[PDB]
Amino acid sequence: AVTNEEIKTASKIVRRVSNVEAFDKSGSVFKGYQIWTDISPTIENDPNIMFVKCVVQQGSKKEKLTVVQIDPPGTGTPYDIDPHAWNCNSQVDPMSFGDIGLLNHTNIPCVLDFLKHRYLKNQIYTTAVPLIVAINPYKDLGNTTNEWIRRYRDTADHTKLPPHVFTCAREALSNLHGVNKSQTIIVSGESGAGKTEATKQIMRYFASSKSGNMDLRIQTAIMAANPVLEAFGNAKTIRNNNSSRFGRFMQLVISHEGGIRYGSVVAFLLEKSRIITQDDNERSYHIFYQFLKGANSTMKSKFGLKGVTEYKLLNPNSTEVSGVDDVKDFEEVIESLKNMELSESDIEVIFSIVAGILTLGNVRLIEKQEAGLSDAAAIMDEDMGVFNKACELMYLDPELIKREILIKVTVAGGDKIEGRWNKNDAEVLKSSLCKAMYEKLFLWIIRHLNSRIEPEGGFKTFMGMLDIFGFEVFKNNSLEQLFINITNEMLQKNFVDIVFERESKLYKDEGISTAELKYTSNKEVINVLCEKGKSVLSYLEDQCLAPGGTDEKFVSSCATNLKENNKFTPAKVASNKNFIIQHTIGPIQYCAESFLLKNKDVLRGDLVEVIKDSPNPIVQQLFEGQVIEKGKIAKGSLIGSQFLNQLTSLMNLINSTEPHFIRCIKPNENKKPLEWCEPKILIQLHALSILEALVLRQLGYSYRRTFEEFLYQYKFVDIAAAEDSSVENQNKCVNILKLSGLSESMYKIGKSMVFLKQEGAKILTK
Amino acid sequence: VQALVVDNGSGNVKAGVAGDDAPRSVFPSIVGRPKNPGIMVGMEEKDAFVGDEAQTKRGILTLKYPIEHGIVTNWDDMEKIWHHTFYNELRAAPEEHPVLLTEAPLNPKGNRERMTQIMFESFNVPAMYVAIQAVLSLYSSGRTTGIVLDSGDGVSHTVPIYEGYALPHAIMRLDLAGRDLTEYLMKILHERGYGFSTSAEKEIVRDIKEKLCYIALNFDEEMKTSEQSSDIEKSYELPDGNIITVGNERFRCPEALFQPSFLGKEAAGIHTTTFNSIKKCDVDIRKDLYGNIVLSGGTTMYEGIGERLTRDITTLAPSTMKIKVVAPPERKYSVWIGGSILSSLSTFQQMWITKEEYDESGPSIVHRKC
Amino acid sequence: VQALVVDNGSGNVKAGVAGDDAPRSVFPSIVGRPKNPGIMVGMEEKDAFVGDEAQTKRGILTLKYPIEHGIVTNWDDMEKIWHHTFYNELRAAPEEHPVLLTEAPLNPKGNRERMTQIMFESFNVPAMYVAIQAVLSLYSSGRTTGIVLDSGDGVSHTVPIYEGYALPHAIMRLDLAGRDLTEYLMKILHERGYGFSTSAEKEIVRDIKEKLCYIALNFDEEMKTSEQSSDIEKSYELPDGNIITVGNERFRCPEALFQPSFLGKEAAGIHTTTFNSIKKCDVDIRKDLYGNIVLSGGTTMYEGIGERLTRDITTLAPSTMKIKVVAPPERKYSVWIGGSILSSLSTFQQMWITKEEYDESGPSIVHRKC
Amino acid sequence: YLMKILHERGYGFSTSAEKEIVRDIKEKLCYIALNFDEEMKTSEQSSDIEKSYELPDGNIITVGNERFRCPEALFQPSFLGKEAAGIHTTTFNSIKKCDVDIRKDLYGNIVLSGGTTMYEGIGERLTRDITTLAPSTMKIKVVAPPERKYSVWIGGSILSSLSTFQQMWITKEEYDESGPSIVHRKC
Ligand SMILES: C/C1=C\[C@H](C)C[C@H](C)OC(=O)C[C@H](c2ccc(O)cc2)NC(=O)[C@@H](Cc2c(Br)[nH]c3ccccc23)N(C)C(=O)[C@H](C)NC(=O)[C@@H](C)C1
Ligand SMILES: C/C1=C\[C@H](C)C[C@H](C)OC(=O)C[C@H](c2ccc(O)cc2)NC(=O)[C@@H](Cc2c(Br)[nH]c3ccccc23)N(C)C(=O)[C@H](C)NC(=O)[C@@H](C)C1
Ligand SMILES: C/C1=C\[C@H](C)C[C@H](C)OC(=O)C[C@H](c2ccc(O)cc2)NC(=O)[C@@H](Cc2c(Br)[nH]c3ccccc23)N(C)C(=O)[C@H](C)NC(=O)[C@@H](C)C1
Ligand SMILES: Nc1ncnc2c1ncn2[C@@H]1O[C@H](COP(=O)(O)OP(=O)(O)O)[C@@H](O)[C@H]1O
Ligand SMILES: Nc1ncnc2c1ncn2[C@@H]1O[C@H](COP(=O)(O)OP(=O)(O)O)[C@@H](O)[C@H]1O
Ligand SMILES: [Mg+2]
Ligand SMILES: [Mg+2]
Repeated sequence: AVTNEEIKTASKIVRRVSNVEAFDKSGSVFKGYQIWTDISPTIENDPNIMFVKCVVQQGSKKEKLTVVQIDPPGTGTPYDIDPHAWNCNSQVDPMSFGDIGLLNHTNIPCVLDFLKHRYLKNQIYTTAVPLIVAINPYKDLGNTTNEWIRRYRDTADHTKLPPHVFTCAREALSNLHGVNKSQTIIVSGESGAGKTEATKQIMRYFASSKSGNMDLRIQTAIMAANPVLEAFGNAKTIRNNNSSRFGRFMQLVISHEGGIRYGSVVAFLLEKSRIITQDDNERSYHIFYQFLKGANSTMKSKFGLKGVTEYKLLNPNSTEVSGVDDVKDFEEVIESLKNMELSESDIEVIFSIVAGILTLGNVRLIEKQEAGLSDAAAIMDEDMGVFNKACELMYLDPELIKREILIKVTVAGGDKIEGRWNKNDAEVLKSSLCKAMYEKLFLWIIRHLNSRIEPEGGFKTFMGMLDIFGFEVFKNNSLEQLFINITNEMLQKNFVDIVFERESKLYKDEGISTAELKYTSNKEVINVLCEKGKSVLSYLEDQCLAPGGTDEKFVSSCATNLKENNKFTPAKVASNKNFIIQHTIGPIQYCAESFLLKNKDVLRGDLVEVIKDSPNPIVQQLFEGQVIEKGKIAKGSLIGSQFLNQLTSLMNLINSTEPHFIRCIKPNENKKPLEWCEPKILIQLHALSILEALVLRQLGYSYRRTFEEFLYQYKFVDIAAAEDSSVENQNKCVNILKLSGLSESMYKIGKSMVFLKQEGAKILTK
Repeated sequence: VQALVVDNGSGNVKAGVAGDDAPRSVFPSIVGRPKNPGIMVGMEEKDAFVGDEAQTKRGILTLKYPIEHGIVTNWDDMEKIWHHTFYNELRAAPEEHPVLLTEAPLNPKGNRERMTQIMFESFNVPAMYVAIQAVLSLYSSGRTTGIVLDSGDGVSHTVPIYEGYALPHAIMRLDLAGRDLTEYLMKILHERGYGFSTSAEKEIVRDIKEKLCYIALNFDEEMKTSEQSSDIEKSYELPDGNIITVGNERFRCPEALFQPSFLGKEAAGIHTTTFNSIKKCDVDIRKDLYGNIVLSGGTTMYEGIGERLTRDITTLAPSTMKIKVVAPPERKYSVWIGGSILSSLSTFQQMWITKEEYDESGPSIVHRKC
Repeated sequence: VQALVVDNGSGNVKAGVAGDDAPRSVFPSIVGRPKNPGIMVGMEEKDAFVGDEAQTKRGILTLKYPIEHGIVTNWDDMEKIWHHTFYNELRAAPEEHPVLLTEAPLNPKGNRERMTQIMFESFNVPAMYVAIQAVLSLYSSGRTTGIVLDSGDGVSHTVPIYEGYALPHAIMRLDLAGRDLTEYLMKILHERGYGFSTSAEKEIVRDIKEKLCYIALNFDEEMKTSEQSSDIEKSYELPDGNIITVGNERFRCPEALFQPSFLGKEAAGIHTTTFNSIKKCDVDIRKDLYGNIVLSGGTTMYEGIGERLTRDITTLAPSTMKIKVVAPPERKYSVWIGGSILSSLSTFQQMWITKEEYDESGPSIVHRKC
Repeated sequence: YLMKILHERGYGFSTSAEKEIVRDIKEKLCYIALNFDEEMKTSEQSSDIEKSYELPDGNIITVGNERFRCPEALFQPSFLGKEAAGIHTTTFNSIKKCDVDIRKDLYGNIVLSGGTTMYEGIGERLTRDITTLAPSTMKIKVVAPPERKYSVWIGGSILSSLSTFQQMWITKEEYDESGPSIVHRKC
């Protein structure tokens, strides 16, 4: 159910902007206006609700609003509230349109009642514009079959269609075969919010065409190989038994005569630090556990496997999860590898690499106080059979791997000298070895899934799709959740880019100066989190290279150097263990425990060549490219630096294309249809930045409507102008606007639409 | 973009581009001029041979080092070495990169002011920080708490640092280094029967000092056991083809570091200036300073300097504390490697001395950012 | 909900959440500032080290206590200690809880007014009572009738209470405490041959004073038997590794509490200010005040202070009454524990000073609820 | 400390005889400034603060700031890295450790002694520092006599040339009785 961190967090999300409207005229008279309040014993008794629509009682004060609880139907007892009173759009059926920008009031409870009413009427979609909003029904609504594909695909008019996946994907393919520009659909949300389901809706809509209806094997190949990316790629967090800790990104080439014929999967931003340590209620990547429980006695006897609590890379107290089988799922992993046609010998080598990683993580180190140094990194005695077994299962010469772990060698003017490593730095070598072997294993099998389905000439233009997360709003955040919020600031900057671009060019097309539209600057947060030389990540590179670096020195170094901007702020409680960033969605707190355990990644090319010299051509295909450096990789081998390179390339792949956006929200935590819970849904509104996307929606001339829809919608305001049809429709509409008492600053006269601000929209609807 | 880390050593300029693990250029601080006029027409004149070419032609050159005890005594020679270092050896222009020079502690102010005056007037460097060799060796040591005893060819520092804070009332330098050990080695080889007088002969004495000298554990015991010449005598082959037979001069050659009265100096040994620098610190941090005696420099490349240094300090220190010297391999380059790690930071890039700031304050700004 | 009990001790801030038996935070009232500039780039600057971190880095810090004799001499340092206490050590916000500060009797009014001005203006505390350390120690004593002699690092109170009624004409304070005994211990160690001058050296003298000093039964007899040094000499190991050999300075180190003319003060001893506070009470309650001499504070943690105090008072008192000192274990925390028991009552919650009441009367309301 | 700042100027004195040459420089050239920051800022423009000195080698020493930062470590000991207090703050701190009646008679007689009070303006700097620290209603009168190097020994004459003081010696037979501990009974 909903928890007190969710009730408290969602309670902190609740803001107040617009004042509550109670009056008809200048006299102290009410109209029976329905409001919203957070003070109700229903909310104090039902945690599924945070807002109660009431009705303002007659003869109440201006400073204190007497209300009767009507939605939900509590008792008819008039109780008093602080004008904690939010405006409502009571006169509007939510099934009449699907764009929250058409709501007069865009506070939080009108959006919760609009999406609440539409979800409870089994209308799970809502066009934010240019967003779309999906809510999981936890069932089939039937509107996803091939007949609805033909209906939302084949009509000549598409703006008379209700909000859907198929409508926005239709806009994307129409923009594909219209103009040769790549479109990219970004499915964002929590990993349990049905992003795979809406993904499969995009896969059947792209699959289905007018002639090439099912003339593809691409959805068969990728969707058959779904539990490989889910096998290696999903880990339990405190939010999901099946969380997606990276981004699947599928570039699909669409026929004009048919559907998908070519495509590729590329994952992006695969978290590596999860392999080494985890949290308490967090699993590792599942393939470790379901490999330790799904294997037979030949695979366990050959690999020397152990119990699921006897691996130090693995969280020993979160191995057992009721929602995940971890036994028969592994058979879907084996057959799902056979769906991309990998031999059982090669699959046996794959899980030999996996068993070698889990075996390698048990190898202990010791400090030898008798060397030339102070301490010396040494491998423990009884872990030597563990180590030789580990390189044997990874098909590596263990003497040369031990050479790369315990001995550094450099040449200085013609002098090969062998330095000895420290214990903690050799732990960074072993951990970096496990993480690099895991990720290049993952991308290797992704290269086999793409080896079936690729365009062999490359991607000239394509049709991209990005499975991606949302803002981890919650409290105990770390380096991984910092990377999450950085990626969401990049995607947010892309959102303000494309919304300012469409609205700026649409001001241009109607003869309106775009200087009255304002760019909401994401540049401060991107500078504080990413700018090379003055960021948080640059100083984390410093504390990886500052030799006596701790985590208190990191938070304090950022506290003393990033004080020029308010977007960094040191937290009050435990001011060296917690730092608060002013993101675009607001203050997010970060715990500082074990930063340097997570960032320190030293993948030295001297080891990379030893792994490229493996007798196994599989292992030779694991590390491809990645030339030797022979100097410091300390500027680029960190998880911060690799994260900025992969994030740089991914933002190069999305900024080069034209995007279209999908917001996936899941209503409850019980996986039940038509169960509504305003806290977790509100956290998903703030966590996909849907509220701030509505702020950008209500930025500028928000409420525009075409002249025919203004003269049809507001026909009854001035019936003498709209029914004339001799005076021009522009003059009709501005006669309606001047009739209702609107200054010319609030409306601009288009050639196809009437341009209204939210102030002009609220004064117009009185 | 990347900085340019130059170690102006007293006997080896060690320079290279930042972000590396070893210097690209390890070449000695030698300016040689030909004592003989050239007679073959069709050759290069080249009145100043600088660097390693001056050492490969050592038989026909007056070889001079511009660095006497960490201090430039001839600025034209040092400008030739910097010019060769930047243009002819690193092959990178000074305008393209910031340079990171380094400096002995208690170096006179004229070396900083004249040095940065050269690097902004003669070379057009955009930005430059000069630094202490010892604190850079403690960057490369992997610690932030310890005592660095440096020993190059001009200096022998003992800089203690406790948790990122320098102790400028406890920096004790010492003018015992590789050059005084080469000169003393020449005197005891005058005692054995070999006469080395010129500069190239001093370099041959330096190769003997590298390949044959080692620090004894107890010097009197090695003298008394070396009265009966059994294995203490060794051989060496020259660039003439002869044979050098050394006796006591393997273990009395570096013993002048620990007993400077062999050199006739009224100074203290490396163990007594190190321990004397421990006693000039405050009495709480000494446990964290007896624990990290970080060696550095090429004059700590002998055999058993960790063993002799631990038994000498352990004799001097209170016996309840363990003395743990840190003698890493590549301790010759522990300055330069630290110069990489310092220049490859993001906070440190707020600490350069820009071109316009020198154009405002002159050289005195270097005494405000050091 | 639960109050927040903070003991602003002169040498140990002892703070913790109410309803406990021991403080969560026992850390000294030290603000240290670095006397040396930092030189390692990639560190925390942190110009004011507050609390226990300032004591773990004591060798590189000027360590200054803001409490001279129960009186704040520097309000910025005390505000840093409260800020560290609330946010960095207890990890509880001041807005979430009421705070219960405490105060040595006959403290000047500027400490109360400036103190509550800080706790309502700087920190946003909803409600706060300040209290007397001695009456809180008598809450934790389990009695309502007795004499508390407090002795911290600034003060030495003698507050008598007979059956819940204070005797404000008999509160006698004394400026003899742990800090004057550390200073006097430094002077007699100057007599033995050890020189402790700095602040970290004063803290080492405090550790010697804790581990080695004990109150003699009869001081002249221990001097005459300690003329023949048999077992009175002890050893101690420093953070340098040396050996301290103490002789008379085990029993003349705390003897200045009982004979203050060693410190050159024209005051009276703890036994004569205690007994002198008995004689300033009325003549009926003294039987109930000779019976409960409640010790408190960390300067009553010596050996035989109950025995010496009973024989001194028993010498001074009429011989027909028994003198029964109460020396409980955890008498260091008897203030704070009482601060729990006082703040965990239901009647006491009618006695806070709310935020709006300070917003009405200003700080003068604290002189109406004390 | 004068050797360290002469390492800063460009002179290296390391041995013991070199320390004695540094002592002759410290006697002939060091003087206490009236206000140290003002003398630093006026000595940024080197006009008359630089002086010369001739060694027993025949060279020339040119001193700059090291005439007035050489004895300034007496008043600001943090130049020497010591956590102690200056002469004015240990003197005034010794006034505050006395009782509060005699201080008028102790602010009035600050008697200098010893050879490290032979600088220039130590009376002036000491009076302005104590006068800054003391309450302003009392006059601070330092007594800086000539021959203050010998004020110990001269007093040792005047003490030993008394008739009452001859009742206070420690005789040979009394040491032969008590041993050295009798010196802790007559001091
Ligand atoms: C490896 C070298 C030499 C040889 C091949 C090495 C072999 C080993 O020497 C000998 O055995 C010969 C002998 C010698 C004579 C008696 C004896 O019980 C041992 C050796 N020594 C000598 O004749 C001295 C004469 C000398 C001049 Br003039 N002033 C000097 C000042 C001090 C000392 C000695 C001298 N001698 C050869 C030289 O200096 C010449 C200039 N040395 C060199 O530049 C190089 C080539 C060093
Ligand atoms: C535990 C300590 C020291 C040592 C390890 C402890 C051992 C025990 O001391 C000795 O045995 C040595 C000796 C000493 C000499 C003769 C003697 O019959 C006994 C002891 N005492 C001295 O040299 C004095 C010199 C001194 C300075 Br200047 N002004 C002073 C003012 C008053 C007294 C004395 C002095 N001395 C060592 C110090 O002050 C230093 C600064 N002390 C310390 O900060 C810490 C480390 C204390
Ligand atoms: C009065 C004295 C010297 C001279 C006659 C005085 C004149 C004035 O000095 C110069 O002008 C020459 C120059 C110098 C160079 C550059 C400059 O901008 C100013 C002066 N200084 C030097 O070469 C240093 C070299 C040095 C050694 Br190695 N380690 C050192 C550690 C720290 C500093 C410097 C050094 N130098 C001469 C010495 O130490 C010798 C050993 N000094 C002495 O024992 C006595 C005789 C002091
Ligand atoms: N293997 C060795 N054994 C003994 N001495 C050596 C060895 N290698 C170098 N040295 C001495 O150490 C010196 C190194 O000087 P250097 O490392 O350049 O210090 P600096 O950089 O301060 O000049 C050389 O002059 C040489 O004499
Ligand atoms: N075991 C001990 N023996 C002797 N003195 C002690 C001992 N423990 C603490 N002290 C002294 O008591 C002092 C602690 O007093 P404290 O309880 O903090 O009083 P306050 O709380 O008023 O500051 C310390 O300064 C210390 O010198
Ligand atoms: Mg060097
Ligand atoms: Mg106390």
